Amino acid sequence: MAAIDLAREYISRVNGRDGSGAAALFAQDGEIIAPVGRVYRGWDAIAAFIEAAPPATTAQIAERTMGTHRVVLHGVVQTPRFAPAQIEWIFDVDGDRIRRLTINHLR
Amino acid sequence: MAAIDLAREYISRVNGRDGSGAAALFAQDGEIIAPVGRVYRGWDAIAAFIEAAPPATTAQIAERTMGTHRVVLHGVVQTPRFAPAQIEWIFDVDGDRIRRLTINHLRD
Amino acid sequence: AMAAIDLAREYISRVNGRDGSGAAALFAQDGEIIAPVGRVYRGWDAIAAFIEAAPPATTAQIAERTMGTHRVVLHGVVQTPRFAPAQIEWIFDVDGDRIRRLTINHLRD
Amino acid sequence: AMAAIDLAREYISRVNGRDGSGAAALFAQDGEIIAPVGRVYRGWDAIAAFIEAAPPATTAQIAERTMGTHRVVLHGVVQTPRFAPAQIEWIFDVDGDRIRRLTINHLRD
Ligand SMILES: [Cl-]
Ligand SMILES: [Cl-]
Ligand SMILES: [Cl-]
Ligand SMILES: [Cl-]
Repeated sequence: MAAIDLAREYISRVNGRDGSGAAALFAQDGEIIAPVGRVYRGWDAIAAFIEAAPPATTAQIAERTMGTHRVVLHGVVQTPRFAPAQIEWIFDVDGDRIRRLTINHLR
Repeated sequence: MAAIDLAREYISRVNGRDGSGAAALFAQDGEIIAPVGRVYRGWDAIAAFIEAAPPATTAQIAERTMGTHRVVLHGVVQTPRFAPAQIEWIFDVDGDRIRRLTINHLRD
Repeated sequence: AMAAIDLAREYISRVNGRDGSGAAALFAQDGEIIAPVGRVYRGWDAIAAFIEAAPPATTAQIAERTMGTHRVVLHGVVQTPRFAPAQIEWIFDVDGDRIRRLTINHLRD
Repeated sequence: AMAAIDLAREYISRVNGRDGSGAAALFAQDGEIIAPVGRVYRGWDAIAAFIEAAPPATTAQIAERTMGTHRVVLHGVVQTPRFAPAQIEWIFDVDGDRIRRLTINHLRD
């Protein structure tokens, strides 16, 4: 699974509200930064983030950066409480797993 | 405006993404202390801190302490994508204005 | 015309000098700092305010982890008069000889 | 048996003595040090870790600004090798003969 394939499968997992399935894409010492300043390190914390964050339905996913080791996706997240939000997912990949995902809310 | 009213109006104005209006609740040398050890002193600096916030709603407010000069609110900040955050706002109030607001993130 | 590594090193030098304006001048007009917790300071005045809000601190033991034409990662130690040393990562995205975005991640102690 | 002001004075004395275990033993088991705001040391192990990692720098002219049965505010000047003298504020929340929370603020000129 290439970096772009991991990024796409992560988005698929989150759309299914499948925290454990998303966590299995990360290295054991992988982490989600969401947002900057709030870090979820390791499989348990990553699955807990997905489970605690609102139920996500993504749309209009665009691949902004794509390489063997880094992928940037931009997309729109629809949620029960807010206007559609432009979200940026920055994936750092090594060894066929995600080492770090940083999630920015674009203004 | 009593301290509890200033605290409630601050939450209302941040929910409106109104940096200028939130800042006018503070004394001219009032300050916000926020992560990590950042001190925003004065109306311009407080408005900048407020305007840097993610789009969010701040609700489920519990009034933990209330007095003439100190108010503590607990609440939940929700955002489109991130997990709900438990927040504590500690308002030090003197003479109809906020002198210091300390913002503590609480355990999830 | 400063290269990305030059902008990154100068940013650190300006922050050690408490110099919010000089640090802001390293950014594009619509450049930004993303800092805890999800705070985005966009534009020169906001960046200046963020920098001025820092406590007296010195930023040293810089290791240049990544350097290229358009992206720089620095790791460093921030020391203060009373608080514990903090391990910090600065990620600079650079375009057209200015910083488009600086992301500031706290690392494990 | 120790009053709130006694807890605060003993905390400063144990930190000045570089005794992180002894300072932690003044706190509730789920007590915390916030130092600075946004950086939280929860529980005795983390509190000992803060004390051991923070500068040994010493509080000299400690002033007792606020005291009561459940809250104490101390102000003092800490002098460190590489900074100007720094005005520091220690805010102790006390319940049941133990420190529930200590917040450490670096006061700005
Ligand atoms: Cl996500
Ligand atoms: Cl706020
Ligand atoms: Cl910085
Ligand atoms: Cl201390």
